[PDB]
Amino acid sequence: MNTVPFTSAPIEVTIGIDQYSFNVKENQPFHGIKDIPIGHVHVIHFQHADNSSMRYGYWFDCRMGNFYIQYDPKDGLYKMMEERDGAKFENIVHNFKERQMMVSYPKIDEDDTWYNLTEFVQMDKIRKIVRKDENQFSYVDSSMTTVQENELSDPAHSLNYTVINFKSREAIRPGHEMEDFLDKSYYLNTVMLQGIFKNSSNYFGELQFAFLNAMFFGNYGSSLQWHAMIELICSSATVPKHMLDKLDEILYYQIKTLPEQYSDILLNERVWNICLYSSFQKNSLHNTEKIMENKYPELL
Amino acid sequence: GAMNSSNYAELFNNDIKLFVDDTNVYRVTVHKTFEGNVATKAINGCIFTLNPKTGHLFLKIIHTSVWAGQKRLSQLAKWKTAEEVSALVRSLPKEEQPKQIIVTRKAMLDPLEVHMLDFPNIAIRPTELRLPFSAAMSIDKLSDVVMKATEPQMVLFNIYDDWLDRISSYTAFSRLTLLLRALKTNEESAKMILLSDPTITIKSYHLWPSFTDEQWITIESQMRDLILTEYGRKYNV
Ligand SMILES: CONC(=O)COc1ccc(C)cc1OC
Ligand SMILES: CONC(=O)COc1ccc(C)cc1OC
Repeated sequence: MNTVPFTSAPIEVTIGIDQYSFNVKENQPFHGIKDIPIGHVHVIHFQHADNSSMRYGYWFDCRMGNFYIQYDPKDGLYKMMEERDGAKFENIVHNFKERQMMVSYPKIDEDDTWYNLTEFVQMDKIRKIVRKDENQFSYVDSSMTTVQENELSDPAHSLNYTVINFKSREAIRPGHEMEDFLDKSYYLNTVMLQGIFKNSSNYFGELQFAFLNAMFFGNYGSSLQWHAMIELICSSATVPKHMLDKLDEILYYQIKTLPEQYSDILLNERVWNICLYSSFQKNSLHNTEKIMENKYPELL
Repeated sequence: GAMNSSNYAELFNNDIKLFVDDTNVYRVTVHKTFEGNVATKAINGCIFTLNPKTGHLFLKIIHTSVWAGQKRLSQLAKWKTAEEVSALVRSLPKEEQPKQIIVTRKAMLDPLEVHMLDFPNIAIRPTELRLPFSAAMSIDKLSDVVMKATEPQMVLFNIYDDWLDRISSYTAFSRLTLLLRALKTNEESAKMILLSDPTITIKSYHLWPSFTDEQWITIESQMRDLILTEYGRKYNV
């Protein structure tokens, strides 16, 4: 188990850790989070009490270094930093633990939610989507735009997701216009899977990362990317059987996790109705269709 | 974006543009089979591609063999239309390629956009106008060339005959659409109007009779009366 200590909590803030949230009050004696499961990526994230504008946060993996949070009163935010002095860090953490100044990641032992939402997410891939190579952790926020959003503005602060555009020359072979636009298997299998992602695990990892950014930060470009990557699969007549089974599982846990109150803005009605009821794969997502129909029958 | 009554004069500016109408691309007769079921027999069709400024009509005849062994023909027809329009553009010298293509039905937008991805500066647009271009097969000489074709073929016409010698393209187009509207609403009456007077003939190199300005005014009035007439007969007014 690992720890993210906090120097202090000088401003009142909603703290998100993965799918969990809790409230810290202005100048409360809070010195961080402990018992963080080793083995997964994680995201710590914030929503200032006094300005719910700009949720922001950090993707990290505790195996990749010793990280802490420190409020920066000039920039006005909780910043992640790396402590390189290992013995300083262990000493700091041990004291905060002895004084019980840390809340504990309260993973239920029956609970595989976080694993199921991050199964294919790798820190190394996150770091290529979020370019800031002097840190081992990755900052994201509500307002960051995607490479594709900028084509349609600061390139350093962008989300470099893989560009998907069904009416592009990359997506459409000369001479197979109608075939490739109505059945996108070439684009999925040859262009994206074999060409860009190399395998379906990296593809699913981006899809999962896009949803999480979309739900945690209300990042609109992330929501577009998630829906695009779902639609590309559902609109392909030819998809490996194991990808469809995995995709059903991935979407099921994303919908299950999706808070009921957040669904009107995170769920695209056109894409879901198309995917579940009209597309080639309309019969191949049983778990996802069952949970969607029982939880969000309004959207359908 | 879309083309409507507000920006109607854009049709006649100096930016090259083409209307594409796909309504006569895929044509069928429906008949009973010996077993008492129903079946379709396709007949030849045409893409109707018109420069509204010049009157140049690029009539791409669609021979029934292009449907042989194909499924979902109504959807294929839209992709075949787009393919043929894209090939037409590619065949034209750069300075003759359109800057805009306006499709008369919205279902044509995605097929044509996809076929024209190589031409990102050609704007593909819908229109809110209800143009009567489906009536083009009521023009005898265009109907004759489609039905006689034994293979795919492109025929080039000027749908305004020599009108631009005497009127603007705005007026020529307004005449064309009023003629086609009438032919669409009551073909027999419209043809009767157009041919009643045997002293006015259609030149061999024309589609419409050789009316003087004054006779066109009469004709145009009689077509308006026909359209109004049929409107009454239809709605009981
Ligand atoms: C505002 O509460 N604190 C947040 O950061 C909430 O944002 C989330 C949205 C949805 C879920 C399931 C969890 C979340 O993170 C905890
Ligand atoms: C089940 O746990 N209850 C929750 O959902 C939210 O409570 C917390 C969750 C996670 C952490 C680190 C701290 C928490 O409160 C201090």
